[PDB]
Amino acid sequence: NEKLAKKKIVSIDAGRKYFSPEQLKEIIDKAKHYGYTDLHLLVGNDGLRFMLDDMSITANGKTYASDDVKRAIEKGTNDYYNDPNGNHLTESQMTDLINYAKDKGIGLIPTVNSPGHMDAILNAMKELGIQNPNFSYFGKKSARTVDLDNEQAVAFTKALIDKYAAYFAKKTEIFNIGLDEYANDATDAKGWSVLQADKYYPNEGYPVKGYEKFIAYANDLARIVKSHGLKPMAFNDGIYYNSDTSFGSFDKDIIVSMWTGGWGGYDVASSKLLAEKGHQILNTNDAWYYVLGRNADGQGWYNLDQGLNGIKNTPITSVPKTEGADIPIIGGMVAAWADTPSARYSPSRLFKLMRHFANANAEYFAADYESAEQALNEVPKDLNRYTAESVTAVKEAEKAIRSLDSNLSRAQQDTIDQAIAKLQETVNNLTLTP
Amino acid sequence: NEKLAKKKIVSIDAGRKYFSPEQLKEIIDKAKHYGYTDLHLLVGNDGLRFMLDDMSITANGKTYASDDVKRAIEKGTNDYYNDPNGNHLTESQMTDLINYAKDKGIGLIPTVNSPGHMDAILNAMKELGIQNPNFSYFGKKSARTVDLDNEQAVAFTKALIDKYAAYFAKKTEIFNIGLDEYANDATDAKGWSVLQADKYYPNEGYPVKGYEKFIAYANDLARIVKSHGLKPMAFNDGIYYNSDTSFGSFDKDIIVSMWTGGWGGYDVASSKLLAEKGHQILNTNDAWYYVLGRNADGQGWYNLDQGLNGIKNTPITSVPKTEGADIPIIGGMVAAWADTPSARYSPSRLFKLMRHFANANAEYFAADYESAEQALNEVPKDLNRYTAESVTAVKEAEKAIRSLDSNLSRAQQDTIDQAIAKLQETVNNLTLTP
Ligand SMILES: C[C@H]1N[C@@H]2[C@@H](O)[C@H](O)[C@@H](CO)O[C@@H]2S1
Ligand SMILES: C[C@H]1N[C@@H]2[C@@H](O)[C@H](O)[C@@H](CO)O[C@@H]2S1
Ligand SMILES: [Mg+2]
Ligand SMILES: [Mg+2]
Ligand SMILES: [Mg+2]
Ligand SMILES: [Mg+2]
Ligand SMILES: [Mg+2]
Ligand SMILES: [Mg+2]
Repeated sequence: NEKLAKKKIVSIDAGRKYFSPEQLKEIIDKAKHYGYTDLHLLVGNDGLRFMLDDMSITANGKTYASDDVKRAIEKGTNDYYNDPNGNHLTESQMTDLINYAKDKGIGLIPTVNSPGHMDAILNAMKELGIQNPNFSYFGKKSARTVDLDNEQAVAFTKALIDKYAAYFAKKTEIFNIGLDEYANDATDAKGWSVLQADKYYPNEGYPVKGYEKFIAYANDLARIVKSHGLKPMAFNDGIYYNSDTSFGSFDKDIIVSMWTGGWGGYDVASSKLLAEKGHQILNTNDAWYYVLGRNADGQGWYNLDQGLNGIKNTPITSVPKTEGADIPIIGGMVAAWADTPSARYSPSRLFKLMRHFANANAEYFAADYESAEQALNEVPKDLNRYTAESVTAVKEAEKAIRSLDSNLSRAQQDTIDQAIAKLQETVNNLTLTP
Repeated sequence: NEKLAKKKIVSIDAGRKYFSPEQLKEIIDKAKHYGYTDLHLLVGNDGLRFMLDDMSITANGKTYASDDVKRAIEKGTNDYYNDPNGNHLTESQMTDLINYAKDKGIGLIPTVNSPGHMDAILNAMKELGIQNPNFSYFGKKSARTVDLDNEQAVAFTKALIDKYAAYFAKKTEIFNIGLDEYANDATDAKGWSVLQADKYYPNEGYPVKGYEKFIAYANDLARIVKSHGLKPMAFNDGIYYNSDTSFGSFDKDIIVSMWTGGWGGYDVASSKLLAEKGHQILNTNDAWYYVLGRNADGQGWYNLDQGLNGIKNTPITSVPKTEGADIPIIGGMVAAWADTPSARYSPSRLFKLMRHFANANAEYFAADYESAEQALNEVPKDLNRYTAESVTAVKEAEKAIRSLDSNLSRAQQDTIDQAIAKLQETVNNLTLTP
């Protein structure tokens, strides 16, 4: 019961790269087939590729008109990557997609990323006429990150998240506000250290109250998300960066998507510390990542062979940076990313990744009852014309399928498959009365 | 088309007095029958008689626990009026009620009143330990009205409205924040004048920035309601009281429920001014009111005979205080109130009020197709055994009912009724083949 109760999630970066409703439905179908519970769909992640019917934003003592906001966002996304396959999902398409998934027992968790990975929102704010929304670091301007000192940019971003959270309310359960990799371009992947620096190295030009403002921003977004009955989620790397609790406290209702244990000079809080601070954790281990188009060994970081190795060697229970502690999880999430969004999306490769993750952690993933359900639909309804002996065999075989535990794991698939094979054999053995 | 497109609403004061799900369903059934579009259900109006499953409130740097909030509210409501029939509707009952109404094409519009008519919320705040939440006027303490200078009381109230608005989001369209009759007890029905007084009569002890704070409070509640995709509505009397626009501006997205033209020394803005300021208006004329238990002439203000006279003499298009202007309306609302909540609720009297309002404005109210639908269900399906002539008559008569305009008004009911009578006659005249 405890293993199957976990969430098993596939993540798709539909922020950087367009995915059609048709493609996303296929992913949902495989998710259901392999025993997953949720699709985690990034729609704001560098690009912004989801448009509400009403995009009007009220911030800064005014309202930015819906059609201007839409034009600004479409243009801003194209400035990031003008995808020949499409620009954005519409509200009708998203509503239908979420419905389609819900009918299959699959949840959807959106991401609209900020204050990093928000290239298109920054572009859009500039198109609307908001001044200098981007963060800069000693004359290097970030293309991806808002400046938390810019009240008008921050107000516009919060109102945009409020608008999206209102749409997702009641049809979803978790909203991922992101928070990963602050100003990774402008600071050469040292953004958290930069935000914390002035406290410890004053009078050197580091951003004043940088990290303090970041905590308040994270907490303000968590408040917005909670106000719509949704659980806020965020990536781990900026949450108590350098294990430093002295700047303030993150909202404990933020679920942590634990994706990285950090690296040389990128010293993240342990999952131990985060659990201790009262955060639930979704294991989003980068061991399992696939960046689209990096399709074999040698083709770069998070190539498909690397991801498949990570899946084979790092079980769903193995969370980044535990400090040897036993870290409880709400589930595991395998992620496909579109860092090079002009890469060809290969459904077979994504499905291979998804299948391997399910197979490697088979006790966690739901079994497939689809074919048992269909076999039951295909049984002849009326058996009177057949011999009593042969009829009994079919009725007992149907009864046996219907009696199967409805909570079997993928590890126990053969129990279901044997029961189907038995029914089919009895049906084949029906003998007409002489 | 324009008349039938209007909202036709019955209002029920289930704040002061308990109404069961069963009773409210009967009211919905009559509403549908008479051609109404909506039930306007006050649930916070002196008493507070609707409890969410999670009532935890975060305000004032803390959280008031759900069970403590529930206990505080139940007790606070009982302190206002301990109704032997019941205390509150639960979340499950409300969800079911709204569903029941939606299946009948009837919307539900809740009211949770503040900053007046909030006796039970004030009591509840005191039970939780919030200090001095009530407004006072020269040593007379209001039992019904929060003090807008009390930041902790105001913060708790706003968070309570946010919690209710979140529940009603997506299953309703309008949320009535009330705003009527500020401190009517403590000021002898002069509360708006008291809030405005200090601006014009300084150094006399009147509440400093009273009305300015009221505008900001109204606007803050409207912002909260809009954030959940709902349209905020409020009663007219405190909106530009004394036609004074100099204190600030009310949110134009507040629909005005225009209920009173005012009276001696109670000088409200005209509906002309409110329409000019950009507010849509729901005609809630007090001409049509019935206070439960005031059942005949001589039994007090808003007695049933008075209400029935008001219905006969004041059409749905006649809005209070027009200044002779032509005032557009979104619809009309007939209201039953429970000022003396120990009064016996008489469904027949409420239905008489509802019926008279529909009959007096018959071109506005939808016709009843229920009996036509049932007559069609009762037609014999198989007619082969009957003579060709008699069969043709039935088929033509069925076709005629099915061809009726689906947007007839109550004024045109006889067209539907004649078509039913014709079908029934043809069915009676079916003649078996010899
Ligand atoms: C939390 C996420 N942040 C980064 C994401 O933007 C990249 O696409 C991914 C693959 O390069 O790596 C990390 S995971
Ligand atoms: C807006 C509403 N405020 C008052 C309401 O509290 C009373 O029950 C009703 C009947 O006495 O009269 C007015 S209507
Ligand atoms: Mg809309
Ligand atoms: Mg650019
Ligand atoms: Mg909401
Ligand atoms: Mg709940
Ligand atoms: Mg009392
Ligand atoms: Mg809000």
